[PDB]
Amino acid sequence: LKIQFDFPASFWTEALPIGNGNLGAMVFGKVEKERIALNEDTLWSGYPKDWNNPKAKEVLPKVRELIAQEKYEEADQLSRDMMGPYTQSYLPFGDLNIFMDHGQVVAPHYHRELDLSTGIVTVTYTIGGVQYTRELFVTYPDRAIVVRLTASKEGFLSFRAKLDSLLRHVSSVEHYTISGTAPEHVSPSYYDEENPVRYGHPDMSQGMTFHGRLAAVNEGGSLKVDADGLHVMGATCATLYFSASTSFDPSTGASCLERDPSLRTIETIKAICKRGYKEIVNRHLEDYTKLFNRVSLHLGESIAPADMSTDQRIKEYGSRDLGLVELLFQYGRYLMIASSRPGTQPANLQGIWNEETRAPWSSNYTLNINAEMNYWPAETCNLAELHKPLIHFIERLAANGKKTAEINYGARGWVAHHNADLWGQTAPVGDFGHGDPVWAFWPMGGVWLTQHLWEHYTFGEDEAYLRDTAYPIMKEAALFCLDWLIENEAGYLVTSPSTSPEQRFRIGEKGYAVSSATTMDLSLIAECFDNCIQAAKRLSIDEDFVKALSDAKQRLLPLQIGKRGQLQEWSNDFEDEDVHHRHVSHLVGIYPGRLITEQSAPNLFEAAKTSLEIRGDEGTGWSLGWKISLWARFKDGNRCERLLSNMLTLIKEDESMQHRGGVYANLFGAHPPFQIDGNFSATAGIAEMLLQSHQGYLEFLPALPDSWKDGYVKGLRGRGGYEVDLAWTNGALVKVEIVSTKTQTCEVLTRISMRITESGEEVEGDVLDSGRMSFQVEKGKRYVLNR
Amino acid sequence: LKIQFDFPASFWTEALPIGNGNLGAMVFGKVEKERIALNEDTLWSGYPKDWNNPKAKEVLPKVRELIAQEKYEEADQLSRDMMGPYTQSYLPFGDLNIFMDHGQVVAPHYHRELDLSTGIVTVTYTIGGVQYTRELFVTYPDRAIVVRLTASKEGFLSFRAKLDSLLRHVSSVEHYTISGTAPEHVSPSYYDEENPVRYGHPDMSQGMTFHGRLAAVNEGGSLKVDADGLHVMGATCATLYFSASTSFDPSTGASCLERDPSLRTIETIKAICKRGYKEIVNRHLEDYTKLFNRVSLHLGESIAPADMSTDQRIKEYGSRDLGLVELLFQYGRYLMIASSRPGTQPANLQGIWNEETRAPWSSNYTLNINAEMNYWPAETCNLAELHKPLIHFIERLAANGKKTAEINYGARGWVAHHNADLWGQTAPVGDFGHGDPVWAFWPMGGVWLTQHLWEHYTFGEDEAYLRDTAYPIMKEAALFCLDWLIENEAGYLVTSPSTSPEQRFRIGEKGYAVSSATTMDLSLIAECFDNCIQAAKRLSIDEDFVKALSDAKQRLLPLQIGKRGQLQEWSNDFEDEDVHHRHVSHLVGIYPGRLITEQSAPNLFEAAKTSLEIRGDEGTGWSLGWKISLWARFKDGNRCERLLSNMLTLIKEDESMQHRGGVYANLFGAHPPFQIDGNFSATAGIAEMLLQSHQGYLEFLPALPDSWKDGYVKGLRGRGGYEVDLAWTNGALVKVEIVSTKTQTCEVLTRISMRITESGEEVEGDVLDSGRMSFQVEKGKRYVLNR
Repeated sequence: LKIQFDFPASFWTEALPIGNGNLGAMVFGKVEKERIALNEDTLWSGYPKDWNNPKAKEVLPKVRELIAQEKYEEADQLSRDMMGPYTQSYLPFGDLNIFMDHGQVVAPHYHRELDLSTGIVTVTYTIGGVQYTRELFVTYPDRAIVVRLTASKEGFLSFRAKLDSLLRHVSSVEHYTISGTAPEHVSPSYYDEENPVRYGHPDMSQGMTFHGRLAAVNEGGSLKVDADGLHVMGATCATLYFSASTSFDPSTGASCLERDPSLRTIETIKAICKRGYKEIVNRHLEDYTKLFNRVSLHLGESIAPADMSTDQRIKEYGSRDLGLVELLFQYGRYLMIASSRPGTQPANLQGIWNEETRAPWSSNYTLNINAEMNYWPAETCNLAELHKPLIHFIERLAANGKKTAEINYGARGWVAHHNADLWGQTAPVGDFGHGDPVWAFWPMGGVWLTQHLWEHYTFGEDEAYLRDTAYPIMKEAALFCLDWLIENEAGYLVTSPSTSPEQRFRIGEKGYAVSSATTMDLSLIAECFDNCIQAAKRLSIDEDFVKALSDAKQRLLPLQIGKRGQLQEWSNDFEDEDVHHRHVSHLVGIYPGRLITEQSAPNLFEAAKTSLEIRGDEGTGWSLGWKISLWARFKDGNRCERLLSNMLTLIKEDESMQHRGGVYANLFGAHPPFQIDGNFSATAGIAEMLLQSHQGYLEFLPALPDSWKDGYVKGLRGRGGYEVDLAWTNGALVKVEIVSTKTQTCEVLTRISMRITESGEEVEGDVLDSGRMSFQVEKGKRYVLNR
Repeated sequence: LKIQFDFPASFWTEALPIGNGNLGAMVFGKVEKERIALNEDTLWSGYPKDWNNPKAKEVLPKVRELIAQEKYEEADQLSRDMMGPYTQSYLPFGDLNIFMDHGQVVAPHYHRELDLSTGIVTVTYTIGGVQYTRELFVTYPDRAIVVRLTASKEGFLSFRAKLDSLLRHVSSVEHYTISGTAPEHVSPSYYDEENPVRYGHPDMSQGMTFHGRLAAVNEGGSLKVDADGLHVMGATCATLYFSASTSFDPSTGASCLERDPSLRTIETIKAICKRGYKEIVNRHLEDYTKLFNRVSLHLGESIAPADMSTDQRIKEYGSRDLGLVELLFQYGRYLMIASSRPGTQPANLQGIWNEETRAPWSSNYTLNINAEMNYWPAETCNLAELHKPLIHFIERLAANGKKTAEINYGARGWVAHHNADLWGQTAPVGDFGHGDPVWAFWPMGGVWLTQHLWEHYTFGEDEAYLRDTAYPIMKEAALFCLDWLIENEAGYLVTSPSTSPEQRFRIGEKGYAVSSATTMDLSLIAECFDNCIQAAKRLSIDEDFVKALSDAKQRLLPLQIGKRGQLQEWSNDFEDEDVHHRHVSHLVGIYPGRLITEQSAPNLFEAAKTSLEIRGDEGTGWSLGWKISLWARFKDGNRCERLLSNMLTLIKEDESMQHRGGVYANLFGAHPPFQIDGNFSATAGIAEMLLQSHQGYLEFLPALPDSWKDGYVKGLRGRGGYEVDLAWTNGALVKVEIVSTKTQTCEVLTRISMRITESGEEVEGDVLDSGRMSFQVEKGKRYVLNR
């Protein structure tokens, strides 16, 4: 499993990603003047800004009146008075440049790779008979980027290394460093406002301080450091260490003056330099392996030559190379491991990798699908602890969101809208009126995120986590919903204003944004109430609160099937402004939610399928990814493969179609431009095709493509504390292994009759209603199913 | 006439070239982090090396014996003992980086251009309603690269600028500077030998020293300089000035201790900073215009939209857009003005623009076609003084070549082989045996170069130049030829060993390199003798020498027509190892030489046409350029257009075919990679299609394509001291205007009867055969010819 090339990267999307959750780098593999793009996941512009809007509360009753009177045009216009500032932006830390003294021409067979089994990037090339090798990785245990350089001939390693950055900074020197203060404001890439990048006076800025420290250890030759960088002369081998830090305090959610980044980096560099290279690399391998090796997937032998570069592989084989599908699957797990380790910030639109001052859409946390999508594979793909950064980010939003709910809406609980940043902005964006209400006015970000808090529990069954962390936040989110819901003329509970993520409805020759009770709103709120009810009972508390949520849920405006036989996206059967809109917000209840299933709502389930069909199989990287899981839920394995085929389409940096999804040379997901959400949904989608556990039973191979004849997957997790392994041959399940962390009744759905054994002895299983079979499992024991 | 793009360059071959003959720059036009690749035309690796080989003189008689015995294999092997070192390399000075503080996103309509009428690069873009403009040019009068930056709003111009380089250097600070010593050795890009880049120890190094100096003048805001570069904060307008120099002494051909680069740049910088920006620009425009406006070409209105980017223009129209053809023509003149001003070094393989440490083929002076090609348009396109740098370089070669002639061959005169560098290496390359004799052993470099010395006289007729500069060198070249020539069995004069540039001949399956008296040898020698004879007579001297050259010439082995009816490339009718070889060395007598014409050798002339036919119309950019003029001499305008069409093929930097000629996005010629010879041949070829004067008469429209129905050209020069203007309509010459700097008899050849008038009065003309007509012209007067 490698992403490789026989040529150095020319474009950032051809570079190789490495990271330890906090520090990130993109390796180009250039022969002479190497560039290693750097990132520190807390490096953002700004500080906690006054984002709430009291005027929102003032106009709320009027906008609702307008909506009730179907004066959508006036309602959309007035909603521009219920907005807030655009969030801040994720900044590019800088570059690590290494100038080799041997020229840029090499002998044939140049090679660079990222090995997903080791998380190590290797670069090799030869000049005049002398072989040079490079090993680069970002170690979590020793908190640093490591670059190991070697020459096959003694004394043939000479270079100059130094840091640089697009951000205002000052450099200085036994280490080479850079430091400064982040800008206090950066306008989103799409908002062409005057003075897009603003630095405060270096004496009073509220921007966070940052610091980068580069050190080197030479084996042979000499080493010196001056204004021009680190100079290694006549060595044979050398190791470069880089550490970065900021004044951002994850506990307060704000910059802290008492936090000195230069002291943190020097502490980090001094520590790593005391360990030998082999020790450092081995500590990294052991750390990485414990997470990566939890899951093993095999869909068959790869039909592509082993020497082929990944870009040619994608273009010439696509999803036809089952080895490429496996690589894609594991790439998602790899990227989560390298961008979302506990204690670090959750992966943003670009994980942690970004080279642009004004990155696309601020490279922030987009809460109307993208941020959530980033974590869809956390639980199922056995990276549960990697969900923590989001969980803790949600705790912060819950804290900030309480004030937003109070000020903008006069409601209890907490709310979050469609965009959030490092600071945890919970108020809507749109710079108080500039943004389009179809996407700017959306108060369901918090309601959606509660699902992640809950899923962390459904998968791990940790009562303490639920009681002390999850439930409290989930409950507060539900309270806000109880206040956000209002009775309509008919007496049903609805939301108003209400929008369906980025999709306008049309009447006549016009398109409108806001109306009342969109299907996403109703689905998300219903799901939140359900999860809260389940949580409360599990904890045997809030008997009355449960009643209130039950009554409210019962009073929600019922979902509807439109004249096209499709699940209606709005409370009225309006015409879509775009029948192929990339978002499928009204299907959130099918996936990632579980509100609507063939069992729970047969007619709504089928109608949802019709909506998906009308929507089509095209879209951005993330849209394709969403549809993969949706169709997996619909049990259409062949359609899943088709969408998988579409995402495995080589996209280039000069792509002109704004919504042409795919992947770049380095397999990074393409919106375009680079958007990591697609990588995470591809991974989650694949798991959902092989295993599902949201309907009260473990269903095996729910959506296996007819072309995936033989294979296996080991280490997937299922709700209820289950870890599952399964294998198949000739397109049919042949063997399953289940281990539960809890003694309970296990229920499974297989298409063929299976016998159960534990320690080789038969286990009694009741073949219930359908092909569903339940049986008792004891915590820790391994149960095997055979035909 | 512009080369423009609506996008900043991502590749070097998309960047815009500017220069003043000595200082060169490639402008990318990037929005935030701008890169301006720098060059100083005397910055090369090494120093005068011990390149001659006395052993060559010892094996000369043996090799001659082996060849006579037709032991070609043993001869080729032994010729490896008659070689020398590979030349040194042209180095990349470094970069001028400008970090803007406004982010990288701009509003629609980004624009960058190189206006050939002003020699100025302009870049414009708008951010948040503020427009930023940049004007860059390299001024000859004020010896510096100038970068003018403006912002439409007060205080909105802030940036950091600094220099960097891939060469070993040290930086230091009111100006920001970098300096160092060039390596003492750089191996050619194609020679993969151990330790490709070698720097001498600083205590004894003989490499030249170099210095780059950057200064800034701000209008508004503040300015400061430190280790991080020049910092302009809150200004409105600013001008950056860059100057570079080396210890290379052009008069001695070697580095000079007394020539302090740092002092030369500070003098230049201090001086320019004292002048106002408007003053600086106008001095530049005045200087530039005086050279560029000498020639005007019109082939009709361009069919491409005025706002089209050049790369798209080439791709979509090619030679069909006559406007693009005009641009291609003038670009060649532009590049000569920017790369070869009096006092600077002659245009090398890449003019003066190079970013690579080990540039392709050392970006040196390749004398078996390329170097000569660079100056093909110097005379005919009215840029005679720009020929001087080549003339002076030839003077140096004649000096160094005398030692080579004596040591390697025991001959009089001087010799030059196929590769030369700044140091003026006149000895063969091939690292004493490594190189292939088919290209390494070729002692006709100087013999060919004498043609340029002579042409500077044929066109300008400066007797003092001929008597004191050209003739002495020409004669010394002929003297070498008299000694290099030996008698064969039949008593004919031949050369041995002899090679035909890069092409081997076959005998059975095997390919051989050396033989005796190749056609190029015989052609170049004869032309040299012919030119010397005509020079001696014009000077009325060396009556005895003339007879000696006349007799020798008459004893040269006659040229032959092969079994395919083709002009034989070798003295024996051998099989070609490659029927489509890119070189056409045996046709040098057709063009650029004038030895073989329909009048001088009708049968040979025809056979040469067959040879060309067999060779094909494909090839590298230079091959195509050569074929343009050859077909122009064959008077096949339509065929000339086919070749022109072939060169106007957009090539991209990832072109896999090593010999696919064309042009890059910035109209730079493609070999590939970038090779300027193609640009110069294209310009010269086009001129040769409209006017010829090598046969004793000014022939008008000798090879006009049928598609070039109407147009005109003004400012072309003809041998004999003539400046010509001519216009045509409906495919036929309609008007000609001639001005002679010499009172003499003028002979013209028009394919249509013309009337002659001067200041109103009819001028008597005497009709001759083949459409010719002669008439008397008085120095300075303008003679107009009408149908």
